[PDB]
Amino acid sequence: SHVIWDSNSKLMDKSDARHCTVIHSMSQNGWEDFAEKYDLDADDIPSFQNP
Amino acid sequence: ESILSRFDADWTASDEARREAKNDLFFSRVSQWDDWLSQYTTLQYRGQFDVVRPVVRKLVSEMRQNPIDVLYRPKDGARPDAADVLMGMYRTDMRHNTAKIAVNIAVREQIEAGVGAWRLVTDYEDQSPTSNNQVIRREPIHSACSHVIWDSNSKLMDKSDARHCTVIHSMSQNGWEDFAEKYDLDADDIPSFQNPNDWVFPWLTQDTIQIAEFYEVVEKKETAFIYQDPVTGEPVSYFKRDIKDVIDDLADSGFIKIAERQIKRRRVYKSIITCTAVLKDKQLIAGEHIPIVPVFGEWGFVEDKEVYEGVVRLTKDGQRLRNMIMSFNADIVARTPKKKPFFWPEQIAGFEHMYDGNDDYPYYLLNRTDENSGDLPTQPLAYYENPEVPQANAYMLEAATSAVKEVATLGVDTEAVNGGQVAFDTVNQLNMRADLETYVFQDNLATAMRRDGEIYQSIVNDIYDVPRNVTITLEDGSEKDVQLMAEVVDLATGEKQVLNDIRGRYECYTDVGPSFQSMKQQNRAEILELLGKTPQGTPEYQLLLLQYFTLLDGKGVEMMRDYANKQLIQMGVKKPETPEEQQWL
Amino acid sequence: IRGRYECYTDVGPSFQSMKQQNRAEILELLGKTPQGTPEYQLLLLQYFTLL
Amino acid sequence: EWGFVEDKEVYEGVVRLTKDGQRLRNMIMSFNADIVARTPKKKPFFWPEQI
Repeated sequence: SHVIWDSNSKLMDKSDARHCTVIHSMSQNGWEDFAEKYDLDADDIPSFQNP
Repeated sequence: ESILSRFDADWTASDEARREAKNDLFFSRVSQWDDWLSQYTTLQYRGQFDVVRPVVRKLVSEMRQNPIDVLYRPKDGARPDAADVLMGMYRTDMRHNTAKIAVNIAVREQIEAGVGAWRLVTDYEDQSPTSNNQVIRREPIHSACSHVIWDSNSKLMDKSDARHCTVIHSMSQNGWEDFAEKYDLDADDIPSFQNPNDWVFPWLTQDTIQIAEFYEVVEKKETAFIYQDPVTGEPVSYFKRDIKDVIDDLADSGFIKIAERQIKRRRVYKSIITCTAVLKDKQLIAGEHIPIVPVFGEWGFVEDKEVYEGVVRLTKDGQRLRNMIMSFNADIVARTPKKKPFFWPEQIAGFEHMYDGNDDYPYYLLNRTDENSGDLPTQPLAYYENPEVPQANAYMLEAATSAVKEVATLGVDTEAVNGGQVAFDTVNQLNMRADLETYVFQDNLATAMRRDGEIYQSIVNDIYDVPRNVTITLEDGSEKDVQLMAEVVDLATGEKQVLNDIRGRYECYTDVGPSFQSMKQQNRAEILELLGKTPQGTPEYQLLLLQYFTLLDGKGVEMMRDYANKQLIQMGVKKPETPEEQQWL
Repeated sequence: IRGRYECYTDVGPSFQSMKQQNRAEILELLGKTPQGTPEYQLLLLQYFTLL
Repeated sequence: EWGFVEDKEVYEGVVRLTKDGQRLRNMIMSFNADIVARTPKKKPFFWPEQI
């Protein structure tokens, strides 16, 4: 929906930047095993492109 | 207020109360009986209509087309012949099948209402623990209809994470029986929740029967074990990532540990999840692995809304409107005083003798004179009402028939090739892959091929450990070679309950191909249609002998297993998985 | 001792295990057993239906 | 594998013909459903002198 990325898109090998556009979104139940990454302040008070 | 976390995830499931509960409200109403409840000035006779269900029940015949009768994906040098009870899960035969026939009604809740789940006799079954070879098949979950559906993930399941967070089963005053196989405590809390309603509530349900049990929440079994920190071993570390590389070399010859994995774990526990109620006590379920039966349906979503809208998306206004036309035809006879043309009946109301419907020749008196008028006809022939605009409606019906028919179109096929395989029947094999995992996931006690003398397993071998002269069967006689004559007959190394990654067992799982796949069966089914794809010639006289049997074990076929080809063996035979017979050799 | 008995539901196709199923498919005629000399083994014996 | 115009672009669907492709079928819906409420009582009337 909110992710539109213009970079390369052609060669399946991608000799280009070698990084897909990385965007991850879920609901507040994402505690899960996700506490196995980051979890210091656990909220950076960000927001991303919500229309 | 983080002392309760998952509870406001119940109140995150409050997002489906004011939005998606209307959705499943209609999902029950649009596909079953009435639809639109506004209720303003409604017509008299109603309530036998339906004309909803049939369209799906024919299509779901396709659902019935995928038995496939799977076997174990045969191996190369592994011949589990006498390995017997292990992989004989599919020899469960007629042993117990039971509830399977309910899966037909399990085709209804995937469209109509929120999809349910499947019950299991709780873990280890207490009905006749006679040796091994004990199981039962495919028991469903009650209800899961109008009350609550998941907020968890709703993607697809890899999930070494926490999975299948809830079990809630009963509705009745009689509902006390389900948990009776546990300590069955009597009448404590009885909370008030789960209140679907339009807030008018003309009827009465104060009924509840809601229980919430989940045994170990966020049990967080992981590895997360580090040591050998550089200086003094600062506490409160909790190394956060599973990947290990850069630490491959640090201290050169510095130190050694010499200890196995012995895990002493403090447990942080918050609550057994519910607001005011804590009941479940003293017993917890299962273990590392996840036998859990319940499976998934097929629904899409992006934002909070999650809908797979049914096959009933179509007929709507081609139904109610034909119910409304009873106002434009049947209701005029109620509006009109039933067709009373009267031109100069000077006697006003109908008299008893003249009109009962009786047959009267004269119908005597008519006198055409009146007050001062003038002489010219005044004609009633202006007809009052006539039917108006029948044609439009008449054709409206055909147009509606086309519109409602249109959604029947998927993969239209008569016969032969170019079949109709589409999502639904392919994606519920991911629901039916759960079968064989629910069975063969792990077996701790009896995997034993030969009786091992469990955990005492040395058995008889010790004779070959003696220094002095050692022998073997000698001097022939009546007793020469009998099965299980002493050689070793024992297993070295280690076989223990839940050995996990060590191979030899876990290799047996599902196939999921087209209708008939290969035990040997692929080759004979590629004949496709007609006939004549089978090679010919003289050699298949002598090569056609054995392997063309699809009977396997019949009734009287066991006669021919030992004898087989015999007399002139110098051509060679298969000598199949049992080469039991060597004597004069 | 629930569950150990010799007779329970066989539910499946209507074919009968006594010299039918191989030939009991109606619209599929023949051809699944081609020609052979040693098939005497199956020819000279197993074709006898005595019930 | 699709066509292109400039930069990266608005997505061409097969639904671009289906937007108004339904067209005016809906106009036969205009004469029936709720608009009898707009019509005040088709009046069968003549010689009603009841004052």
